Amino acid sequence: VETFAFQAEIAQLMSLIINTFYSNKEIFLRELISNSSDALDKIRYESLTDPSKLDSGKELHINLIPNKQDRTLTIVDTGIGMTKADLINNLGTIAKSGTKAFMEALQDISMIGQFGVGFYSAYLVAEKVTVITKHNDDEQYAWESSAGGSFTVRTDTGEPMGRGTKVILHLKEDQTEYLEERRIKEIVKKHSQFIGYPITLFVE
Amino acid sequence: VETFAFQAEIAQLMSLIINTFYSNKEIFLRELISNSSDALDKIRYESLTDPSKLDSGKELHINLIPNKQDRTLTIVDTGIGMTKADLINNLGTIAKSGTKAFMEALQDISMIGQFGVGFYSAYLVAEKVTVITKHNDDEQYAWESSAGGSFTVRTDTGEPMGRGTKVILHLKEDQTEYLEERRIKEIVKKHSQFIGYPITLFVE
Ligand SMILES: Cc1cc(C(=O)NC2C[C@H]3CC[C@@H](C2)N3c2ccc(C(=O)NCc3ccccc3)cn2)c(C)cc1C(N)=O
Ligand SMILES: Cc1cc(C(=O)N[C@H]2C[C@H]3CC[C@@H](C2)N3c2ccc(C(=O)NCc3ccccc3)cn2)c(C)cc1C(N)=O
Repeated sequence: VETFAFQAEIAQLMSLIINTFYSNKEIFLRELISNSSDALDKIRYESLTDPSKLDSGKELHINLIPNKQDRTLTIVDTGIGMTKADLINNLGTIAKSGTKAFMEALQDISMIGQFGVGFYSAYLVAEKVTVITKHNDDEQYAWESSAGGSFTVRTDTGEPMGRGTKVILHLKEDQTEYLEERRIKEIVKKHSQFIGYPITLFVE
Repeated sequence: VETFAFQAEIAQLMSLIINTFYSNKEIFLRELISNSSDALDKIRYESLTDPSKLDSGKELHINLIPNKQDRTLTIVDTGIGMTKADLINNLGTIAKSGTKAFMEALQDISMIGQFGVGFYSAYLVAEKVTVITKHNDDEQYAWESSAGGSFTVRTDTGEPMGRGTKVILHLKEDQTEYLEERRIKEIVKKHSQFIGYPITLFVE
């Protein structure tokens, strides 16, 4: 297990998100879904030129998996995934410029999507986030952070995913509404209704 | 015809775009298409609760119209459109915040879309941009700017368009490749292939 400090601007952003009240928290799910759709576009695109890109799974979809007993909500997709270098250095699209711009605006949280840093909105509702991912060019890895300025990265030895990403939200005790069938369905209807990939809720 | 000053940060960004060399200019079309898709999502959403929103036209689509005689490329959609207030005040999601820090990041251009000011990438290729638009709640208007720090807004008495927006790019003399069928086809393929509305490229 390797532990890393966040980029300064990312540490800054995560604290602002965690330590300030924001009403319109439900947008975290829009952001996670939007990320999944983007990752699905990227693998689909690659597969046009080279169909073997889909040897790791042909299906292109997004699954929402609430678990009341674990108090986790997990957003799963069969997108391009992330390599170890992605998990350590962050994605090219997440520049300190997008971050800095956003924080200044903050001081609606929904504008977070605009700036490439939508993932961090998960920390509106979750005390810990685990990201398990498999990119065609790399091994399966787990990235995890409870915020507080650091994250971890390890090779993942669990269940194989073929290709794609699972984002596991370990929810805060006052944010269990996001585990409810009715609530998840209304959020998807309001913010993610025209996403070009099937979104399936795994009812408990 | 009313003439308005640009927001200082928008005026600065437009100067940067016009007066700086950038290589990967084709991304202007991805940005215009993205905006059209977003405008279409918006009217489609409103129609779900109120079918009469589509009295101004039920078809939800995007047209690309090269004109080699006029040296214009026109991006048309049947999306929600913009009101006169939108044309004067700008859109709520275009704010100095996303603008100011993006310029700093510059000093690839493709990062523009992820700061909510993707429209202005049109000035990479166009010496003037005319925007004709019709929203359910307003009259038809023409917005136009050749940059230099100002824009114009007037009623458009011309061809009644139903609902939606036309973005007319009056291309620079050295940017006429964007009128060629093959070039437009290839740009849509690389960047807008999975947009969830029909994109129709007109033949000349
Ligand atoms: C979704 C969409 C968005 C756009 C877009 O970005 N529209 C804009 C509003 C209009 C038309 C083009 C440009 C940006 N516009 C403006 C309008 C006003 C201003 C402005 O600076 N106004 C003065 C101001 C001063 C001080 C503070 C704020 C504004 C700048 N750009 C466009 C052009 C089309 C679509 C579409 N296909 O539906
Ligand atoms: C498209 C997509 C994007 C994301 C996402 O935004 N991923 C990130 C990469 C990983 C996993 C979560 C978070 C942001 N991550 C990181 C990684 C590194 C860092 C970081 O700060 N690293 C140190 C650093 C120091 C100095 C300069 C640059 C980096 C921050 N966030 C995720 C989690 C999933 C998807 C998806 N469904 O495919």
